[PDB]
Amino acid sequence: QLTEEQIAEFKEAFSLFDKDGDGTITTKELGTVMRSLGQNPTEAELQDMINEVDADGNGTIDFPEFLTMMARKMKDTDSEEEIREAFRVFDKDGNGYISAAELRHVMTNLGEKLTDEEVDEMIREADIDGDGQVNYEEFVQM
Amino acid sequence: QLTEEQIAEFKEAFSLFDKDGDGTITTKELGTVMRSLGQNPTEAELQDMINEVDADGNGTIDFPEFLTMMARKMKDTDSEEEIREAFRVFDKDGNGYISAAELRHVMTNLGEKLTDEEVDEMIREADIDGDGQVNYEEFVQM
Amino acid sequence: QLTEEQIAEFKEAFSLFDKDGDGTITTKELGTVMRSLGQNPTEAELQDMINEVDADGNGTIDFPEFLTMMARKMKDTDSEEEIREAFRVFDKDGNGYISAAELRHVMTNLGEKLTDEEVDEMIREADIDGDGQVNYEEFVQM
Amino acid sequence: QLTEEQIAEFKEAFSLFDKDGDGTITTKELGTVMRSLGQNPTEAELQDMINEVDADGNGTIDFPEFLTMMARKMKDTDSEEEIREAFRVFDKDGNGYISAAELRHVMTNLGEKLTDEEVDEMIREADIDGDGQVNYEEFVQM
Amino acid sequence: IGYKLGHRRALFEKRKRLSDYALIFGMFGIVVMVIETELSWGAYDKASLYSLALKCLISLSTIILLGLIIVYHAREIQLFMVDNGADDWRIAMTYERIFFICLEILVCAIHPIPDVDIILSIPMFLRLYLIARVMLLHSKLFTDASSRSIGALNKINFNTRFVMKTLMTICPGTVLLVFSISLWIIAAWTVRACERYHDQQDVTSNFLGAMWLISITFLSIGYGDMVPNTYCGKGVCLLTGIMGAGCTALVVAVVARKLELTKAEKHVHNFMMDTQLTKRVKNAAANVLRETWLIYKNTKLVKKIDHAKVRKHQRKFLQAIHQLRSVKMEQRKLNDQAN
Amino acid sequence: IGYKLGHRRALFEKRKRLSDYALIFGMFGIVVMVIETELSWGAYDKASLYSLALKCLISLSTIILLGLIIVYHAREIQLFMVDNGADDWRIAMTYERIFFICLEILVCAIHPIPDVDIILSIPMFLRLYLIARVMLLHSKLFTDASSRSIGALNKINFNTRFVMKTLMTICPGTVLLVFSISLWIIAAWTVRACERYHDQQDVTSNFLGAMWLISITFLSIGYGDMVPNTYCGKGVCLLTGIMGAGCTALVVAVVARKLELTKAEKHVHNFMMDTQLTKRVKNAAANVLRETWLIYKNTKLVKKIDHAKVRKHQRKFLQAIHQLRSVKMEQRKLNDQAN
Amino acid sequence: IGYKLGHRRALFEKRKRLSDYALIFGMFGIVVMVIETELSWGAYDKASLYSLALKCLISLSTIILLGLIIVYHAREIQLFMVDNGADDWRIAMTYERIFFICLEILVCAIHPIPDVDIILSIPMFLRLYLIARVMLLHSKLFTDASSRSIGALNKINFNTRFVMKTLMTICPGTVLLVFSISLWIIAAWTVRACERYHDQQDVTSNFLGAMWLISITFLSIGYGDMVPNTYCGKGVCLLTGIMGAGCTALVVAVVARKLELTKAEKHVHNFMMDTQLTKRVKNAAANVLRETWLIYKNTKLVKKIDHAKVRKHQRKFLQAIHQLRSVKMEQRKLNDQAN
Amino acid sequence: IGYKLGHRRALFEKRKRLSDYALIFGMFGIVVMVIETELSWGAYDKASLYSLALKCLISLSTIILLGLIIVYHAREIQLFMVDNGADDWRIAMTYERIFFICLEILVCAIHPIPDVDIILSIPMFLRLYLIARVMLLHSKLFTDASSRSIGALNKINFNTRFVMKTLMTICPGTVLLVFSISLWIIAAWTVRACERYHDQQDVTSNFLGAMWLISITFLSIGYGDMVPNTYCGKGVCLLTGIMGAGCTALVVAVVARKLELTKAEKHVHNFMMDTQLTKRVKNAAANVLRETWLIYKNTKLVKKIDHAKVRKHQRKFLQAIHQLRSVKMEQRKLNDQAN
Ligand SMILES: [Ca+2]
Ligand SMILES: [Ca+2]
Ligand SMILES: [Ca+2]
Ligand SMILES: [Ca+2]
Ligand SMILES: [Ca+2]
Ligand SMILES: [Ca+2]
Ligand SMILES: [Ca+2]
Ligand SMILES: [Ca+2]
Ligand SMILES: [K+]
Ligand SMILES: [K+]
Ligand SMILES: [K+]
Ligand SMILES: [K+]
Repeated sequence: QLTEEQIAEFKEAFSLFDKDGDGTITTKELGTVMRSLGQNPTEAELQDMINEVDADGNGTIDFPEFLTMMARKMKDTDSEEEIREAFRVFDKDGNGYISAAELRHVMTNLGEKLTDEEVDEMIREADIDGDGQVNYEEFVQM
Repeated sequence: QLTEEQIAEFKEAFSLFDKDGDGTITTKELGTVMRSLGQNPTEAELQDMINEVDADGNGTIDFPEFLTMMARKMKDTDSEEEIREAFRVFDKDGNGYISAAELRHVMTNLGEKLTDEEVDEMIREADIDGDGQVNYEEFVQM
Repeated sequence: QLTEEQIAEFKEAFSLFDKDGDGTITTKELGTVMRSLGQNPTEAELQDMINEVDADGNGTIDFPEFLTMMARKMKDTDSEEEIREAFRVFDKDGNGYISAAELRHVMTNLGEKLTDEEVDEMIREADIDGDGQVNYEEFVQM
Repeated sequence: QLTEEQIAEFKEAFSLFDKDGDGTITTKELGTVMRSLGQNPTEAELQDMINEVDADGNGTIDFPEFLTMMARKMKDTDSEEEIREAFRVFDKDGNGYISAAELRHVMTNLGEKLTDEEVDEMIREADIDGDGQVNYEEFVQM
Repeated sequence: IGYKLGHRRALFEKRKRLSDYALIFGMFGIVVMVIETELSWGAYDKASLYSLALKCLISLSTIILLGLIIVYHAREIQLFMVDNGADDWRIAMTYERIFFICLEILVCAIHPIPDVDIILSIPMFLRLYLIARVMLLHSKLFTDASSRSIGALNKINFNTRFVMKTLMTICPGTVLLVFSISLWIIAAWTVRACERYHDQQDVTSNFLGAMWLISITFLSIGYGDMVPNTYCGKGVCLLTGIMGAGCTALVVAVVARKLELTKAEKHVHNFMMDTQLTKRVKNAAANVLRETWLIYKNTKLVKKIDHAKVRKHQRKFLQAIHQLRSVKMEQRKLNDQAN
Repeated sequence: IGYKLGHRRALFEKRKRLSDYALIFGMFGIVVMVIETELSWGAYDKASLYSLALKCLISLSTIILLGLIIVYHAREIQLFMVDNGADDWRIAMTYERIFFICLEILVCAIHPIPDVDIILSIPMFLRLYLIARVMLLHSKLFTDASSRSIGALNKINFNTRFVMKTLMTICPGTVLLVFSISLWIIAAWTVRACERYHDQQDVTSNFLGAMWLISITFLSIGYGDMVPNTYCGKGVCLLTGIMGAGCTALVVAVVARKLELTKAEKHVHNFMMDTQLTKRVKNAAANVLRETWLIYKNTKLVKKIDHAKVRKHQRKFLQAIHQLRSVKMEQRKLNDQAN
Repeated sequence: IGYKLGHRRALFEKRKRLSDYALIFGMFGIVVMVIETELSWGAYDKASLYSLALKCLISLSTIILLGLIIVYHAREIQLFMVDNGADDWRIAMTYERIFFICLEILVCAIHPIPDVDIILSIPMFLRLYLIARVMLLHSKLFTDASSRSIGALNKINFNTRFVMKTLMTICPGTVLLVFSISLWIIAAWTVRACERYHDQQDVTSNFLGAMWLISITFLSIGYGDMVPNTYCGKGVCLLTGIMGAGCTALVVAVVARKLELTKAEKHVHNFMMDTQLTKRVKNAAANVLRETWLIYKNTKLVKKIDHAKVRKHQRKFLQAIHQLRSVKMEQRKLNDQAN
Repeated sequence: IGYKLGHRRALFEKRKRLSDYALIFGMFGIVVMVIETELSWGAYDKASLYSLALKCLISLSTIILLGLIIVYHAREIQLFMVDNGADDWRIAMTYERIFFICLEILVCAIHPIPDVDIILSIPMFLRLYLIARVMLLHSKLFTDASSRSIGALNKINFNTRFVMKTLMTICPGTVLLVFSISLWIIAAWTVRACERYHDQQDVTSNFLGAMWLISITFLSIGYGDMVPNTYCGKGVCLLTGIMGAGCTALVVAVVARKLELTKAEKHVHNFMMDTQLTKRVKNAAANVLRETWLIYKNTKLVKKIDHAKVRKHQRKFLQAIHQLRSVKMEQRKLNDQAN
């Protein structure tokens, strides 16, 4: 259980993300925090990055909601980064219900290939989204 | 005081700020000088700096009005502008209200360790006005 | 003579020029390709460079049409387009149809120098049909 | 004078900023040749520089006028342009009407500051332009 | 939260002290070896009890260190299992990892066994890599929360090299002075320890006489009065001459950049140079004007004018003309430093 | 079309393979000479059949090399015909080409004939230019079709120097650590091959005694204990100083070029420093305020005015005044690094 | 007000001359020691009255210096009291100040007492810090009003290092030449003062034979002959190698940077090169056109043309083509870079 | 007009030939002095008529040089009177001018009068300043008419500094290679001439024995086998060390700038590196997807699955995870370096 001699660090870390006295994390505050480290993202990208922590949909992040993202501390292993970046590379911008017909082409032409009948089992494993229309879902395997 | 052999230096120093013939210095001269140096200050900052020195409010500073500023020589260890500068860090929304909660927090949470009474007596005393909303005038006892 | 074990570099080069597969290699793709490397040209120059090879006149260069341009392989020291560059250097206004301007002086006073009476023999071919100057045409002998 | 073997140099020097060879130089060509070197003076400054080259006032300069301007041709560092350059430091707002007090102040306060017989002697030999104004014309005696 | 974070920080903290308890018990061995060798070089022989006790204290402090290393590696594997979802200790064993572990044990297992007592003692100056493991753990950049909060946006890596680069950048000069004055007393004991178990006497077998050769070899001078004879000195001279032919340029660059220039205070100096003699062209202008008036005054008046009074003023008039151009050159050149 | 490209590719492949087959039969001729010389230097004499057999293998294997060079040049002329479109082999022979061909044959025709056996042996370290021809044909930059259409809009020439100045940029450091250690065993065999035909002993007649002189001459130290005597050593010690007084100034530049330390992490470091002790202005202000209040509370609100209890606080106030300015100076100075 | 500023200026002026009267009576004590030592080194002995007189003048003139130092410090304290509102000779004595005041008297109190007469005489080359105190007082930057009304808008402090780093900038080269040629006759008298009390001869007891060692050690050459054999030379050589292995990397930068050119005087050169052979492409174009016409005129027009008159033109038509591209490459380079 | 310019050009042309006729009759003296000294050293003595003839040809040919210098100065004065309106030979003789004229005559009027013959001979290597006067007259920049029109709007002065600073820039490297190899045979004859006049027979009495010392002193190596003994070699070694400890740092910059490329050439390389292996993100993604599908297909299906076939694929999955991040780091770094 966390104690009071190791919670001020997290409190001040949260304070860096909220200059004013409100307890709500705003997209404007993230915009101000960014654009000073070097990179300037689109406000749509800000919404995309900010809705990945929000749970109640209010558009603001509380300290308990921010702590579950602070939990993944500095080790840079596994996590939900690669499992989404691989899909983003494979898919297109806003692909959503991708055709997935070229899945065999992507698996064979690029990188090591599997058996011709092996990809049929992988294709048949996407029955969650009806028939076809492969999305970021069905990734509950990992 | 100093004879005419030590007044030409001050005369040319004064003429440095005032290019034109008239012995009146205004916002334009300070703006030109400070922009030539390199910094880019707000016009309101220039108005505040001008209002700091003038004693009649005419908006122009004369040579007798400038001798009191020129009296501030190099004198590295000085105790005139530092007391004024060590107030913006505790400015209360520009007005400089300096509320009791803000003052107590500033005196206790950060700085030098002291007892609760030894850190709250000044706030309890309030020897500036006594009505509340302490302005910048509390430094009169100096 | 070509074989499938070696026809992949041309295909990947074509994919490099044409991002998406739709059969169009028009100004849109070449503009981005050139601007990626710098040296931003005028769109009129893009049209001039894109009509340098064409058979149907549609403004689209197909893979068979692109292969005759890819045939200009290494050992760049050749006799192709150097004549075009020389004519562009020695071009006047928009067509250079003037009566030789100072061609006699150029032939008899530049480099190794030529004969004074040889200018008439050189201009004897002319435009053949009497249409000003060669205009980069009538260069079958050249 | 110099034979034709020493006139092609001057001809090509004239053609350097003549370009089209229309026989007349315009402020457009002067701007084209001047902005290339880096300096960007006002077109009014171009008119001022082009005024003191011709006597007809046609606004264009022929070859003889350019030749008599170039007659300096190095090692001509004398009272030709310095005598005029050492006049803007005491120019009466570009009007050529310097007051006697201003002239006396410039002679006495700044410079050698000669004796009274040589400083107050500005009234001597000041009978040139006895109307009251002192323009650039009195340098004819020099 | 409970088994999330919390326990993780606790395991990290209990791992941290294992790399710190292996520094005392690693430097104690080196200290005892140095003391024992320096005492035995000209004193009690092997039969004395000192050569039996001080040569077993090292053999014990070299067993405790390799006892601690295994536990530290076990804690690292436990952190790997906690951080990355797994429940087997065989998953996290790659060829590289096991090779590095065996190499570490081999390097830390060298110690004289209670002649060859110098051969097995020279390579004990290899436990000096533990300072890196101590330093990468005793740093707030790698041990904080605000650091990771503001550094996760840019996916940088906090290796054992990023900390070193930051320490070089923010505190230069001193990190080179310590490195260049803590290497003399490591590479100058080695030369005498190598030449004393061999052809003796000379002058390299005397401390403060072997700090002269290393100081004139580190520095690229060389004299030739003292040259090593055995292969140990002949091999360490060009290893102290390589690290020192590219370490005397970094410090020179730092000296050149340190307090020999500034950025925001040069504007004041430029303004001062502008208001100085570069704006005293009025002097030359007045000189020219008064000279050209006086020439006319004394050539067209005063009855008959002597040639000397005219030619003196005319010569000084030609003197006072190029001075104006010379000052105007600097006046125009000063504007090139304001870009 | 297809034929006009496939035929050219086939000719290119043949040219490449002939160029590659001349490296084995050129580097086999520099091994047998070394083995034969360093064997005969104190072993089986000329009467032994070895001194004839091994000296005949080199003179035999030097025939295949200059038989291959002519055919490779013939393939080059054929490719010139194909690319340009001429029907005469007399046309494509400029003075420069015919001079270079005979120069190449002369350089590659030097070999000992089955004393002068060192004079005709030292210049055989000249067939090392064939590495350039081998390397410029195995590079995908010069051998591809993707990097020939987009690489032609800039009319860049892919000669034998562009590849070298690209392999000096994308893989630096290693191209110097190979060049600095493949030249020692070329310029240290030469010294002992030159100082044995005329002189003898002189310390520098052993390989490990001649890799010391070159190492302290390459490095700009110089000692003076061993210096060459013949002109061969006295010239190679200078050709190893010229190449090496400007090669140690490149590796230092390369190793210091890592002072850039990226640009996406210096922003994070600057943010860390901004949130660090450069935000103790609050602490300094609190100190100033409390030390101002205490003086009044101690002198006016006390029955007895104690000098020792007021001057202490006042001098500490003077101490606290300048800390605020000293920290605001760094606060202002940190901003220009963000410009 | 007027009285305050005038009194402050008067106090400053009467404080200025104390550090100037402490320079004459400090540099007079370094001349008499040199004269007395280099006279007694082979002349009138201790029994002579000279060794009692000239050794007493120094011990007398060392009283005035430490008498003036106290008064100068008292003037500084008076200025501090006038500046900061306080009426007490105490308070202003901070812990650092009371130590820096005593260190100066300790350093300036060293003098031979009327062998150890060299031990107590070598460290008298420490009163050379007074030059800095004089120079920071005889600078118009620190003593004016324009560069205090306009120099305070950037909050810059005119300490004793800003003046030095400004003199190094506005007058470089000379500040290094004076420093590097006024140190030889300070570090070459020390060597012969150290090597005569213990050793003798060795051509290191002659001044012109000791300005050779420092010159070939400062430059980092070293020869091997004439090397010091005592602990004083063996240390001063190192202290003149360190200061000199990083002082020859600054003057080289200055000589390479000494105003090669600027934009104003390079735009003209760029225009010159643009109008020069970078614009003779007309020559190559005319060559190509004349050649391609002559080919036809000599092939078709001739009733029976020969090969020697048709390929002679072609083999230089191939020469006249790549020249155009070779000049256009330079044209593109000039038009792209060095604008 | 035409006359006012044609006459000036006529005087310029008839003046430029005097500084050219003063070069042959200046270098002929040096050649004859060298030949006469080298002949007299060990051959026909003073009694031979050669020592009276060749020592008189120099004394005769030194008359024409100082006769031509006066006429050249007269032409300069005539030009200075033509261009500026004045008619007097007394005006324009400033203090500097007459001093420079007498200094020139003094320097150019030293020759061995027909021992002291080596004292009065080594300062004859001072007529080498005439090369500058010839070069500033045979330059198109200072003599053409295309300049002075584009070169006058920038007020640039065409003195003897601008030509040198342009020749150092447009043709670097060669201006140092013809300066560092034309100084050896000037500074190595001087040492020989200085040490053959002191009855010395050291090793450095042969030319090839004195081109070794200068080559290992110019180069900052030093051995100590041969060191000069007189006060001439001691000092010319110093003046060849000073000029040469700051001349080897100027050619390294040039070679480093030549071992690089331009932006229009690096754009293609950046594009190639972008399209190269840094596009294996697709490969890594396919590898990760294949591995994560095999894990499920192997552990859930096929009756009962052994642990080995699961842990192998999971370990390879952990291997494949971090390659994607490692290549994304290079992607970001390349994007940052692209601008
Ligand atoms: Ca908020
Ligand atoms: Ca929420
Ligand atoms: Ca005004
Ligand atoms: Ca006022
Ligand atoms: Ca397309
Ligand atoms: Ca088409
Ligand atoms: Ca025109
Ligand atoms: Ca006109
Ligand atoms: K060196
Ligand atoms: K050296
Ligand atoms: K040496
Ligand atoms: K040596």
